[PDB]
Amino acid sequence: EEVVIPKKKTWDKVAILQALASTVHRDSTAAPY
Amino acid sequence: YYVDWKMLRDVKRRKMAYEYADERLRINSLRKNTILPKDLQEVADEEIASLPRDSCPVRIRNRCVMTSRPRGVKRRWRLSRIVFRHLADHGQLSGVQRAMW
Amino acid sequence: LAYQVHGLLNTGDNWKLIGSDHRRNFYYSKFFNLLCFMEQIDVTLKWYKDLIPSVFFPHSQTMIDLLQALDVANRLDMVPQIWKDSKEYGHTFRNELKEEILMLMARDQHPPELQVAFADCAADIKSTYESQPEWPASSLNYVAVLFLRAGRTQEAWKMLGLFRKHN
Amino acid sequence: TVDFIKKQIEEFNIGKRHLANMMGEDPETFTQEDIDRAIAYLFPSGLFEKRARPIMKHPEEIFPKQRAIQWGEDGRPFHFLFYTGKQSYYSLMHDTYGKLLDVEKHHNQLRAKDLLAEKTKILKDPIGSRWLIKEELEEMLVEKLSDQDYAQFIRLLERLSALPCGATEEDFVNRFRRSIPIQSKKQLIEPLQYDEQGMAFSRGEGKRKTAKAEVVVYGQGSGRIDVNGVDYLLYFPVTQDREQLMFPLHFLDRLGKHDMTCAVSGGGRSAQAGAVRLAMARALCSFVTEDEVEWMRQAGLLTADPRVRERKKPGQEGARRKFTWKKR
Amino acid sequence: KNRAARVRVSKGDKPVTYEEAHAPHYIAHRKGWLSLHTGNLDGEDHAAERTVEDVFLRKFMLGTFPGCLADQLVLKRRANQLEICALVLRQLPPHKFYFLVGYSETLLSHFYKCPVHLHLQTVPSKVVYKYI
Amino acid sequence: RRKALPPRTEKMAVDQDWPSVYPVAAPFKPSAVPLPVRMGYPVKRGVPMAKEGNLELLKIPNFLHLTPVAIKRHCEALKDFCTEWPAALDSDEKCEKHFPIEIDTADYVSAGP
Amino acid sequence: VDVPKDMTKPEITISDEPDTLYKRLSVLVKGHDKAVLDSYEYFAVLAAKELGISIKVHEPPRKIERFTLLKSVHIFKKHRVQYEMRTLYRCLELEHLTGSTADVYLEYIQRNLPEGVAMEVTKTKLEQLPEHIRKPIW
Ligand SMILES: [Mg+2]
Ligand SMILES: [Mg+2]
Ligand SMILES: [Mg+2]
Repeated sequence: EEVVIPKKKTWDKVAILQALASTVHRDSTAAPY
Repeated sequence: YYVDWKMLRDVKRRKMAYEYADERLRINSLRKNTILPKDLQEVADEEIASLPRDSCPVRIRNRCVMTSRPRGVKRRWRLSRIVFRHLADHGQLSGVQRAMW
Repeated sequence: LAYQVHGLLNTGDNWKLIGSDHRRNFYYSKFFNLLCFMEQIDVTLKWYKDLIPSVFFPHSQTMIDLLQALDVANRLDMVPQIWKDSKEYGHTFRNELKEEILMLMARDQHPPELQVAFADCAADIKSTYESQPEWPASSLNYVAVLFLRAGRTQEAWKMLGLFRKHN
Repeated sequence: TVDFIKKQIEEFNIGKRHLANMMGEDPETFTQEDIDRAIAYLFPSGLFEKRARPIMKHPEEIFPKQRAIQWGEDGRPFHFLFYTGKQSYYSLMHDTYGKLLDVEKHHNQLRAKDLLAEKTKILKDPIGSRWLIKEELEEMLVEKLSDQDYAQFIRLLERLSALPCGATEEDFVNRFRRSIPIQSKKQLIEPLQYDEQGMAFSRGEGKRKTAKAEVVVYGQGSGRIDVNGVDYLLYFPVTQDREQLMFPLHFLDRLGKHDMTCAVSGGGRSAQAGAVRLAMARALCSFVTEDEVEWMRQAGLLTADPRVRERKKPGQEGARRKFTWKKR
Repeated sequence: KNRAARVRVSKGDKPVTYEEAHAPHYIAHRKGWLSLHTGNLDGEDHAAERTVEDVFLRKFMLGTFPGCLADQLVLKRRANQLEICALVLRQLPPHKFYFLVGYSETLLSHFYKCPVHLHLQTVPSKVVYKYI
Repeated sequence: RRKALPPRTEKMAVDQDWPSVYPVAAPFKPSAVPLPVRMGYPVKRGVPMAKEGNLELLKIPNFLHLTPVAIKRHCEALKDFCTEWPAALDSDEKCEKHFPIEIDTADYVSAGP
Repeated sequence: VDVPKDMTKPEITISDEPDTLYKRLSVLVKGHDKAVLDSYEYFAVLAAKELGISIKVHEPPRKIERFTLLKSVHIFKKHRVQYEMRTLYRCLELEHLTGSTADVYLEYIQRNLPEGVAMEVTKTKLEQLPEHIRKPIW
């Protein structure tokens, strides 16, 4: 009864990369990538 | 071009020995066993000695990959000591350095 | 409604929403055309450094707009900067929009602090067209007047001298 | 090269602002220490030479001191000693000799007035005072020097300080004073420890020759020693090794008064005997007086034994022993 | 004398890079490695492959960018992708530079079956550490 | 025709957020980095070499994309994917009383094709 | 000034399944130079403190492999060159983790692994008991 388990979050392959790409906006002084 | 004719002959040896590996393994299973009768292992002996001479692994030579040198080879880089030292002394081998202690 | 169109672009995918580079520079030409005259200098000078060098580079249309934006709000501080950028991006357009660039130097009144800016900006200009470039008398009105508010006669003399040597 | 330094300081301040920004710190409270941590994190160069590692520092520390312009725009040198080719050093000597002449004059006037009012300040020895090295003097004058130059100067300072000392003269020769740092070889006594209602137990750790020894001694017990859970007579069958364990106790006459437990690993039997000897000696320093600690140090009980196996070398046999050398 | 990877002292006019100014006993002390990969670490495999790759890369890059190559190549290998970092003299118009950037990246991506990154740092003339 | 453009460090704002400039793992271009940094062994009179044209700074793995501000932001964007750990399991005793079995599994990462 | 509006679109689903528990997770980074493993340990510890993963870090003893080659092309056997390979270790020991947190942290960390370092992950995962063993007897 004291035993508690959460569930698993299944995300797409590229998901974490896109979640990191969110914290970076576009650079002003930079030329095109 | 493989740097030498010797290197060529060894490439052919590694191809042939890769091809007949299964045959040799299966026959030498019979040959290396005490359990089977001798009458079987004699015929199996003629069978494995029938196989092309250049397919057996003891005729393969580890040679320097770049320079073809038949000995003085460091197995991990597959390199002659000379070529190895050349590369290492220019800083081109990561983590390799002169030893002071 | 342009703030609104820009809020629309940036939303779903900003990159997938414009097909070609020509039709891309149309966007910023017209958009910054609006931004320059319709907004306070605080906004224009701000969006300037973000859009111009980074994304897509100034045409003649976005070149004239800065010129007319600094004449109305009376900004004599940002002339050397915009000139130095327009030199980088705008080499071919130079001869035609130059006459427009320099005309904003007459409209002002020039304190003792701004002398050296005029001196440099005009000297690089005229040292560029005397080493090659039909050169307007307006530019001499400017070097001579700006050098009168500077207190420098000797160079304005050699410049009037260099125009009367231009036949 | 002045415009260079001005520029380098500008870009150092700007860059320090930038670094303060990316590292997420207050640009005002940023120190050289923090700069060092910052670049150590951003550009992590493992290299054994520390001068070959990435550095952002104030341009004055990075760049060497420059000799200033020696003349005006008319060509006339500023200093009158210029043509000597050493102006700084010979200026120094000129003023030192000027002050020695001053001391002689003043002190002679005080000889005629029946007054010796001065004292000898020449002994600073308890402060650990020494002269500058030649390097320090060389750095102070921003000029290269010679051994005979430095020796000349120092000798003249000895001439100055051997006379009656004025105030300005004392302050003068004290630029050229340095103080040698703390000299005491006195050990650091392990604070005695009281554990679980048990009283007076001390710890020590010896290391000798691949062998490590951890020794806990109780002053409340009778004489016995337990090494790795067994009796010392069992663990060290050789008499020599038991004598080695006996050395410090017999030295302090504590032979029956203490009860010890030890953990010793690696090396051979004698290496272990030695490691335990050292550990035991360092453990008995909490129970004894501050004088007998010096006595144990002077008997060589408290020093680790640096003597260690040398590496074999290629082309030789034994790291010393060489292959047989043929003449012909 | 030790001749290994040494630039001998000339009459004193000879321009020398920081790289060439340091003999083999100075690797890991002053100068670092021109290649970075896992294969030479204690428990790791396929050092041989990474080595042959390395060699071919140096030879290839030297032949593909004739005369404009300033210093020896820097090869960084991270999680199946190799970033080639190069110091390059300004010789060719940026047109040719980009042409060869793309051509090379593609060609070696298809040759070695992994993503290939190419980073060009342009320098006016060979950076001089010593003599000269 | 020879073209020399002044570096990014000129147009760089003092307070400009750093992780915007170095989002990903980068070679360290000296033009794009504002901080003067001198690495390399010095010469007897001279200093360590400048950051421009320096090959030794190119050899160095740079943590510039990982600057602590960027880690704060990244990890605050990753707070969404992580699921919580059950309370009562906090001690190993209850771990054993509930789950008796441990399965050890090794995963290796090495650079190469 | 110019701010892209509505820039975020994360995709996460919740399956009904009982996500795998990890009693302990050991991450062993092997490297050549020390400083890189230091800045990487700092980065990893910070990234673990931001996700509240509660980790310890220790340093496993370094391994130096030495070997000897001939200095000369042809013949002097009295003369040799000795070469080193130094492998240094960092061990990041994380405790009481779930499966999702494990995959996020390991993804983030593995993306940012420096070129010259390698990494070994030992996960000890918790399973209650198998079905056929629970309390049947044959
Ligand atoms: Mg041949
Ligand atoms: Mg053989
Ligand atoms: Mg011997």
